This record gives sequence, C-alpha cells and structure tokens, in this order.
Amino acid sequence: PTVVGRIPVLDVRPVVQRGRRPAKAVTGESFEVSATVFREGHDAVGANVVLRDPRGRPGPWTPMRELAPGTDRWGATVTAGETGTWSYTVEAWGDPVTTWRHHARIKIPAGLDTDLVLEEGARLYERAAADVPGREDRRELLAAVDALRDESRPAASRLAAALTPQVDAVLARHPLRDLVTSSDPLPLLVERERALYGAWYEFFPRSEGTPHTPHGTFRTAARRLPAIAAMGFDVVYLPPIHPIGTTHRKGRNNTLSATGDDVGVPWAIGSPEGGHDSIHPALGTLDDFDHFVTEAGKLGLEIALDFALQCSPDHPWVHKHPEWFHHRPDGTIAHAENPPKKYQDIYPIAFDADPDGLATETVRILRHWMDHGVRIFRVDNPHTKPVAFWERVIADINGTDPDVIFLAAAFTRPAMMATLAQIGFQQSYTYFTWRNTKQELTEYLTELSGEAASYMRPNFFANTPDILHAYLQHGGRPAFEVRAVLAATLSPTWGIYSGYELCENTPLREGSEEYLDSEKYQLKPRDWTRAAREGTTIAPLVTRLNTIRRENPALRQLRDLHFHPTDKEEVIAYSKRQGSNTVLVVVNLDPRHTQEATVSLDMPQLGLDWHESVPVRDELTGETYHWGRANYVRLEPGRTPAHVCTVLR
Amino acid sequence: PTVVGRIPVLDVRPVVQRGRRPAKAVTGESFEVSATVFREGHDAVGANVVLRDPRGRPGPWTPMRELAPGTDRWGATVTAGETGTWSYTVEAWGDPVTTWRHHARIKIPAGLDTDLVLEEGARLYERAAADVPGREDRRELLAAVDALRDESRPAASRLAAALTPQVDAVLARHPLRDLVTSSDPLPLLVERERALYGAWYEFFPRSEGTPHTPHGTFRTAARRLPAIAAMGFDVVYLPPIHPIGTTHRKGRNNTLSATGDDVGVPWAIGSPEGGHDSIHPALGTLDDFDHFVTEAGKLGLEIALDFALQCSPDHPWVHKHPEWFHHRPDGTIAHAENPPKKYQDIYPIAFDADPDGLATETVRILRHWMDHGVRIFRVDNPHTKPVAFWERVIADINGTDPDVIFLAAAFTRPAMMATLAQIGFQQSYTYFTWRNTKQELTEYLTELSGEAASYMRPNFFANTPDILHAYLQHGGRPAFEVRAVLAATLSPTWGIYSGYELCENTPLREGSEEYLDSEKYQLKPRDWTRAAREGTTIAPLVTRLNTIRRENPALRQLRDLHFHPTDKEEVIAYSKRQGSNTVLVVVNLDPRHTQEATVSLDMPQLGLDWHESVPVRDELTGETYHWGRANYVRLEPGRTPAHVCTVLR
Ligand SMILES: *[C@@H]1O[C@H](CO)[C@@H](O[C@H]2O[C@H](CO)[C@@H](O)[C@H](O)[C@H]2O)[C@H](O)[C@H]1F
Ligand SMILES: *[C@@H]1O[C@H](CO)[C@@H](O[C@H]2O[C@H](CO)[C@@H](O)[C@H](O)[C@H]2O)[C@H](O)[C@H]1F
Repeated sequence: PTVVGRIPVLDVRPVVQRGRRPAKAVTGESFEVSATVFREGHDAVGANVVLRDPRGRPGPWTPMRELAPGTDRWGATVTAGETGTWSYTVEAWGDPVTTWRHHARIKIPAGLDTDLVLEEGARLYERAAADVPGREDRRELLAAVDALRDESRPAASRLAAALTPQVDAVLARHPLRDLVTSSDPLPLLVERERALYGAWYEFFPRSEGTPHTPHGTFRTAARRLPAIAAMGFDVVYLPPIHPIGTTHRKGRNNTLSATGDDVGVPWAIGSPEGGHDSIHPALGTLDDFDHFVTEAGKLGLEIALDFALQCSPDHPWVHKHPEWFHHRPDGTIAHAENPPKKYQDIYPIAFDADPDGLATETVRILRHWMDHGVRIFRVDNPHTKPVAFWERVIADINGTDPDVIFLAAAFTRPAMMATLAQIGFQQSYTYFTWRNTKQELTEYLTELSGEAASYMRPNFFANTPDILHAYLQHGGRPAFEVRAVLAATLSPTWGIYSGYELCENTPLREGSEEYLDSEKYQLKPRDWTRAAREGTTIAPLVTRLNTIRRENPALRQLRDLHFHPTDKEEVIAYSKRQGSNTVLVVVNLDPRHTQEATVSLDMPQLGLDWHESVPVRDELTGETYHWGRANYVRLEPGRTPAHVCTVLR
Repeated sequence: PTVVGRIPVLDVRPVVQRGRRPAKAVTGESFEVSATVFREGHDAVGANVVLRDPRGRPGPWTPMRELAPGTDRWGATVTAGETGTWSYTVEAWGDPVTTWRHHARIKIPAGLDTDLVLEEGARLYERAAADVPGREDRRELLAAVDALRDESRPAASRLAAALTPQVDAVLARHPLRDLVTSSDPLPLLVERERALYGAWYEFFPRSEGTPHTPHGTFRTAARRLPAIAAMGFDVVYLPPIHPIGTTHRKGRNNTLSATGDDVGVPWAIGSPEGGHDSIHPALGTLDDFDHFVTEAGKLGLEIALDFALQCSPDHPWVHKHPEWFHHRPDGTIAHAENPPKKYQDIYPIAFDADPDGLATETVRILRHWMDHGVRIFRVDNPHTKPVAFWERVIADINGTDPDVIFLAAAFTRPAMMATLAQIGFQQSYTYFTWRNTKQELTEYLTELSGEAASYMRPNFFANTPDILHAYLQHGGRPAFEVRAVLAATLSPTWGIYSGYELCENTPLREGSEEYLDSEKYQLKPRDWTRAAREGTTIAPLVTRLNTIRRENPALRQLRDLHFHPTDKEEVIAYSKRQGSNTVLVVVNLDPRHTQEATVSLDMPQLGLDWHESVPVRDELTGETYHWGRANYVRLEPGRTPAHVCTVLR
C-alpha cells in the first residue's frame, strides 16, 4: 500500500497529538474541518466531510471549498450533535464536471472541436444522472444531455442548456465524483453544552452565617443561592468543604500562627474529623449538603467542588498512607510550595510509590461527590501532580460518567496548560486576568479562538481569591465593569469570585495580587442587602451581561470572533456570530478617562457590503443606533464601560 | 495505557506526515532533533536523543538543552552515519541532581537544614554511582558521597566536594535520570552524500557535433566531458536520449511545423526506431552510451537521465498499450498541456486503466538504464502523474537499489512540491530562479533551510532550458555571476544548463522566460574554445565556486544558515557552518550599480563575542581582511559580484 491515495487528502485538522487524543466539541457547536486536497495535472478537485456519530451514522452532505486561492487548503463547517465519541473523515475527488465546464466555456466561443467537446459533456452528465436517486432530478440531467447532443442547434445554445441554475442545483446536491479517496478517521469527543458555555460564581459558604452563628452552614449558605441565580449564574464553585487541619494552621492575612478563633484555609484539607470524603463539622452534615445541592438545582445552579489533592498534616492519609508523601531523611514532610508562594499548612502528595492506590482513592472520592449530585470539579493546581495521573483519572470517571466536567486551575507555562486540556480537562483557567491592554486581549483571544479551541475551553474568571489585578486596584468600579464585559463577551464561560460585585479592590500591599483580609484565612461576612440598597454593587451589570448571553447564541460559543480596527489604543472592538445572530462589542479599556474613537468595521466579516448601514441595539441601555463602515463612539467611565450591541434583523 | 508518559515528551520533530513517512538525511549530515519536555511541579528535567541504526544499535549519549527560556522546547544535534533506515527516540527524565544542586547552593550559605540537605545529596550521588559502569568513575562519586556525609567538615566544604569538575564530568556522561520516559520511535531515511550535495551540469549531446556531422553522437559529445569535470561538476544531466517522434514534430523557436532538417524536441519521445528503452539513432548505440558513461565515470561524473513519462504519437506504446492514454469519443488523444504552455508534439499518459502495467514497465525501463550505470534520474513534470504512482515506483526501485536518486522537476504549487519530496523524491527543483531580491532570497531560504529540510533537498539550477529569468536578461554577465554565487553557496546542490557560462541571455521576446533559438528545438553548436580564449565565459568563476565547495564542509550542507543584517536593500549577507568551518558570503544583488554597505554581523551566531575581530579570506580573490561587529564592503558589478570568505583559524 501507499501512504498517499489516488487523490491526495493530507493534514486533516483539527488534530490533537497526531490523532492519539480527540479534538473537542459540545452539542450544537460548529467548527471547521480542513484538509490539504489537490491532484496531479490541472483538472479540478472537490472534497467533502463525513462526520460520523457514535453509532457510525454519517451526517449530511457537507462539501468543502478552497479557503484561499492557490493554497490547496480546503474547509467546511460541521456541527456536533449528541454527546459521545464521533469521527470525521475527509473525502477528496476529481471533479470532472467543473473541469469540463471550464474548458467548454473557452472552446465553444473560439469554435475549437465543438462536437467533440459537447459529446464529452453529454457523457459526464449521463454518468451524473446514473447516480442521482430522484426521478425529477434525473430527468433534468437527461434533458441537458439530449440538448447537448442535438447537432441541429448552435454550439452556444447546446452548451447553455448544460449550465442552467436547475442543473447547477442537481450537481451541487449530487455531484459526479471521480476516484474518491478518503483520509483515515479522526476522533472527535462531543460533550455537554456546559463544558463550553456557562457563567460561574465562586463563594465560601462559611462566610454566609448569622449574628448568633458567624460560621455559615450549608443551611444558611443556601439562602445566598437565590441572589446568585438572579444574577444569571449557572454554576456555583465552592472552595473545599472538608474539615480543615489544626497543625500549622494559618491565621489572618496569611500569617503562620492561627489564634484560637481563626478558621484556617479550606485548602488545608483533613483532620481526625475526616478527609476529602467528609464535611467540615461547622458546615453541617452530608444531609445539609444534599439540601444545598437540591436548592441549588431548583434555581438552575449546578455545584462545582474544589478538588485539591493535598493534605493538612492532620489528614488521616498522613499515618494511613505514608507512601503517598515524600519524606526527608529525618522522616518529615516538606510543606508544599509554588514559588515564591509557600504553603506551610499543607503537604504535597508524592505519586511514584503507590500510583494505583492514589488513583483508586481519587476516583472513589470523586464518585462519592458525584453520588451527591456534584457533576463538576475544579481541580486545584493540577500541574503539580503528574499529567498521566490526570489522564487516567479523567478517563476512568468519564468512562462511566461522561457528563462530569473537570476544570484545570493551572496558571503555569503554556506547554503544560495545553497538555492538560489535551489529556482530558474539559475546561481550563487562562491568562485572562493578565491580559488588559488591547494588544494583549487581541493577541491572546486570537490564540484561544483559533487552533487551541480544538482541545481547550477557557473559563474567564475576572478575579479569583488569589488574583486581584492591578487594573482593578487602580481602576476602581469602572475597571470592574470593563473586565466583566470583556470576560462575559469574549468567552462562553466566565465567572467571578464573590466580592467582585462590590468592587473589593484593596490589595494586601502595593504590587501584590492578594486581597487584604483575604477570605481564604477568615470569615468575610458581607452585607449584601445594604450594598444592593446603596447601589454600590455591579450585580445589575452582571445580571444584564448574563441575560444578553442567554439571549444571543453568538455569545454561547468561542471560535467565531473577529477584531475590528479603531483609531484609539484604549478602545477595542469585536464581533461574534452564530447563524443569524451577530453581536458587536466596543469597550473602553481606560477606566479613568473618557475616550472617543472611530470604529472602522470589517463589513464582509459581518456578511455585509462596505456601503451598507445596519441597525444595532446596545443591550446595556435599550438605545438604538445605525452603524456602518465607520462609526463614532464616546465612552465615559462610570456611565458607559462599553457598547454591547446586537445586529437588528 | 495513557497517551502521555510519566515525564511528558511531546511533539518530537522532525516528523513527516505524522510519522507515516521518514524524515531525511544523508551520511555525515547533522540536524536537530527536538521535543517538548517538561514535568509537573518545579523540579528540573533533562532529555537526550537515542538514534538507532538500521541494525538497531544506539548511537552515542546525546543530551539535549532547552532551546529558549520558558518554552519547554528541547533540542540536540545528531549526525547520520551509514545509509539505510534509522530511528530516533527522545528520552525525558527528572534531573534530581540539578534540582538538589540549585537548592543546596542557596541553603548551605543561608544555614537552613544543612545536615538534612547534604544527606539528601549523598543519597542521590549513591544512586548515581550504582548505574555507573566504570570502577574509576564509581570510586569518584562514592568519594563525594563520603565527603558529603563527613559531619566533621564545614557545610560549605562538604558541598564543594560534590561540585568538582571531576564529578561534573561523571554525571554529564552518566547522569541520574528519574522516571525515564520515551517517545515512540520516528523513522529516519539516510541516503548517500550525493542526494544532498553535488554540482550539476546540463547539456544536449546532439549539439556537440562536427562540421561533417552537425548532429552530435555519444562519441563526439564525450569530448565535452573533460571540460565539465574541470569546472568541478559531479553530475551530468542529459535531456531525453531516445528516438524522437515525427508526427506533430515542432520546429525552431517552438513553431508547430518542422521542416525536413529540423531535429525536434528530445521530450517528444518515441518512434518506430524505439521508446524509452532505446537510443536515438543519431546519438549512436547502447555501446556508444556505455562508452560515454564509462568516460564520465573516469572523470568523477555520474550521469543523470531525464525520465519523462509521456509519448510522441509515434511511440510504440500508442498502439501496443492504447489503455495507457485517454481517448476522446472520436478515438484521438488530446496533446499534453501545462497552461498557458501547449505541447502539441506529445501525449500525456492516463493511469487509471492499467496502473499495474504502467508501474511494471516504468521500473523495467529504469532498471534497464540502471544496468547501464545510470543511478540518477531527473523526473520531468512528476506533478502531472499521480503522486501515489511515484511513491510506488520510487519504493520499488529503492528497495533493491537504495542508491538511486530521483529529482523532481516540478515547478508547481507548494503543496504538491512538498508532497513529492515527502513520498520519496530525493531531490526537488525549487522556486530559486524566481527569488532575486534580498527579501525573496531570505524568506525562501529560511523556509528551505528550516523545517522543510527534513523532507526536501533542493537543487538550485540558476537557469534551465525553460527558464531564462528577466534578472539575467537585464543584468548581463554581472547577473550571471551573482546567481552562480548565490546558487552555489546557498544550496549544497546547484547546477547550470550549458550556455549559462557564456551569459546567453537573449529572450524569445520581451516578458518571456524562453531563450531565443532555444536548444530544445534545434542544434546549438557553441564555440567553447573561442569563449575561453577571449575570456567571455564565467567558467573560471564556476570552477572556483565548486573548488570552494569541495574545500569547505559548511557549503556541503543546507540546514546551518544565518542571515546577517546590512544597511542596503541590495546587499545580502549570510554565513554557514559545519564543525570548525565557517563560510561568510556577502553579495551585491544589483548587477548594474556599485553598492556600498555596512555588514553588521550577528557575532554569537558565529561562535564569537561582540567585541571580537576575526580574519577572513575572500576565496574568490585570495585577499584577506579583518572583520567584526561592523564591516564596510564595496561591491562593483563586473569586478566583484560578492565576497565568499572563509573564517581563518
Ligand atoms: C489552589 O490550592 C492552593 C494551594 O493549595 C491555594 O492556596 C491557598 O491555600 C493554601 C493551603 O491552605 C494556603 O497555604 C495559601 O496561603 C492559600 O492562598 C489556592 O488558593 C487554590 F486556588
Ligand atoms: C519537461 O517536459 C516538458 C514537456 O514534456 C518539456 O517541454 C518541452 O518539450 C515539449 C515536448 O517536446 C515541447 O512541446 C515544449 O515546447 C518544450 O519546451 C520541458 O522542457 C521539460 F523540462
């Protein structure tokens, strides 16, 4: 056998790890399948995509087009359906009809071999008709055959009878394909909508207590859910909900010594009260948790638990499974680190003494929470545990429960971030919070919305308990407004950590990205009712952003994204599309000064001609404009962070 | 099993067609094997390349280094040896010693846990020693272990005993590798030197005749060989040597009707006198050819024959194998085309009726010429025959005779060009003749010397019977000189078509790349002796260029190539290296005006510091200069096309 087929079809994309890992999609998501297709000689080729479902049933006829002249790169859009493992194949073929037409169009006017040329056409169309399954379609082609063969008519009219729009349509639907040649199948993993699309809210249940019981329970913390659902969130992300160690417990503002009242850090998991399969006694019981999950469910909220594979020194594993830790010559275990950050309250896990035991126990723990309605896990710092460990774990869990979603909380180098997504992580944290200028946003989002989108789904948290960017520190509320608009409109998954709404932006010190009085080390009661009454929250903006997302399919996908040029460095503009839904966003990235600019839209990229005018509505205001080629905007911090417009149709 | 190993080693390169075709090299050629290598956590990794020969024997220890900070891309140079199919593997591992050293160097001076740190070192070095096969090497490591454990010495000196150059050398040669992880093997095809390196000369034997017999024979044309060898060429490329059809024979200057004297085009192969396995009667016999091949051999010249899989209408195949042609409804066979070029004197071959018969006959014909000492074929327009046909043919021929070299004469789109090389073509024609500005040469050669060098070996013909570039037409002799320097120094394979030496540059008409009175359609006798006497040939320059190439290993390879900036658009500068041989070239691409410039050398890329001065000799003149950071050149067309300097040691 030869590697190359009769009609070359090469380098089909997307491809992940040379075919050894699947490319990704979710139900209802469209993406481009592409290939290098060409043939020997000068005759024309055609190509098409055969997308097969998990039962092997092929999708509809999906012809490809050359993506740019002279490149031999061909593409077509496919749309994933039900969940499971799909496959895709590209078929390439000689297109004798396009070839014959091109030649006939020159030769008939120039009078060269006209009887021969026209009889050659007749024979192609006759072969075409043979394969057409409709009687009416077949009859149409055979009529053009007879007109092509009618030697009593002028050559120009015998030919014209074979170039009618009615024939065009039969051939476009059932074309004559020579020497059909197939690529080898490539795997596609299709997963549920929520893997790609959702709004996430993170908060600490323990902070939502009462005057008589400051440490919240699952029962008190459930009272906070209606407001989360009202802001249009879909996922609630909870930091670890397990007992918390006492040895080397950290105090307020990340101090080394806890006082007797100090609650400690939820990530310092485990005590004699229990480990990763237990509930912190001050949060209540497994039944209180079930209640919380149930109440979340009634409001359209799914729970994501933090899974942090690490231990306080009081975690049962320390004595029950010493081999799951790296011990130094004196028998002690070095606390975990992530330089320059030190984690004196925890031990990292070692994986090379008992990998089988760790995997078995990890999936046991996850299956336990899954039995209690948790179908999403936020995996803390997966880049400090082996890549293959996660590949094995995720494959074990998804093999019985493919709906489970894992989110990689890994802020690290690009190779590891990409690899984690490729080996199974449904979602990934990103460099979003460190992309704030227009150049940075434009470059980074072009990367995420391009080839990386075949294996990585990004979750744009505008802030996290560990990240209060200098942009929010110096920018105040107007910067909070900008970052929410950006996050919500540039990724189909975004989220915030409680307090973002209130523009909490006091750092631990200058040049730090830590919050002062960080919630990680203390109860942080917040007077939500007061903030709402006093209007010192951007909950309404957040609420509006999520409503717009729910009403505009373009914002529930990632790959279709285009940046339009403006004449001010502080003003960025982009559009996103999905069927007939087009959303156009203009943001002022200066949180401190009013900016005016001309936004010059790439009109063909919106499906419009250069001269056209198009009505839009700013969904932030209800205000309507008529925009085209070149549009004046004026964006005032405080009053207007951005325009978020839908194209009216 | 998991796709990813314990220590990630990903995307090993070179790779061709995702591993389904081999990457290429020749005996003695060095190239970079690279991979993405990293681990979980913050400890250091190492990596190395295991190159295995056709018998499976691994090459030497070949450690890799990270190629640029923060990228996790690692590389090392390997060198191919004997011919055949090799394999290469990248091994990645935890490097605990580098990790421990880095930490020990901070902790011992700062007094933190010193007994614990040093004992951890001792245990590593003990594990190191276990795997060392030399008694003397082992004894060295065990000494540093004992010095590390000696609690009566200061901490600084217990540590210093483990950082000696003598320990460094044992560990550099036999390091402690944790969790060794291997990539899957990738195939390497290693071929003979000539596939990559050689100077080629093309000429038409028939043009080298006598006053009494103007049509040359193999016996008269042999007289021309000593001069070809004297110019330092290694390969003689002959246009087709077979009988030439009479029906539709073309006349002079590509006219449609031959007169009775007209000789026709050698590519119009076949008559009643014979086909592709015959000799044109006016060239002599198979014995005369053997004589020519023998005489070429004695002079260090190998013969490359043109193989053009096409027929005159008088070729025997037309009646013996009608099914090897596509016939139209009236029984005629459309002449071959290559738009806008028409080939009225030939028929193209059709491959879908009897692919087996065509492959069987093609290898038969090639084996016939191979029996007569032809081990190189220049394959005419392979892009008009199926890609898989060549893949099969080349695999069949190289399976018995791996030394045979095929050269793809395909000026076409990039995809097909690359594919032809990937499926087996040892050498490729290129876009060289259409790259004449500095930007064009720089861009194109960066492409050829980079990733494409793992599957394509370029043959830089400065001209061909079909290509007289406008640059040569308008530039005159100075342009001929520039293009020879460029071709000879930028590719390890280059060539010229006879007449190039004489600066024949009269086009058929303005805006054509055809020669007037093209040798393809007529005998073209040339007064070589006169041109040599009158100094109106650049044969001496050519002769010098090939001597320089034979004396400078840097110019006998392709991948090591760097462009150095100059401050004039018309002056280009580059260097090439191979062991301690460094060649530095500066060319004035303006053939009409004198150009002066400052050449600012990237000194680290020469293995030198910025401040260093280095002696060079212009091998064109014998003249010696001292060059550094910044060097003044003055290049005068006619006198000086270029400097071609060697770095003096
Ligand atoms: C992911 O986990 C890290 C380390 O586990 C968390 O860091 C916090 O928790 C540790 C352990 O209790 C503290 O020592 C550290 O000071 C905290 O910031 C991150 O918050 C999680 F995202
Ligand atoms: C490769 O082959 C082509 C076409 O075979 C040659 O074109 C010449 O020969 C044909 C056939 O005799 C003529 O019709 C044409 O006018 C010629 O230029 C090229 O020279 C070869 F490189």
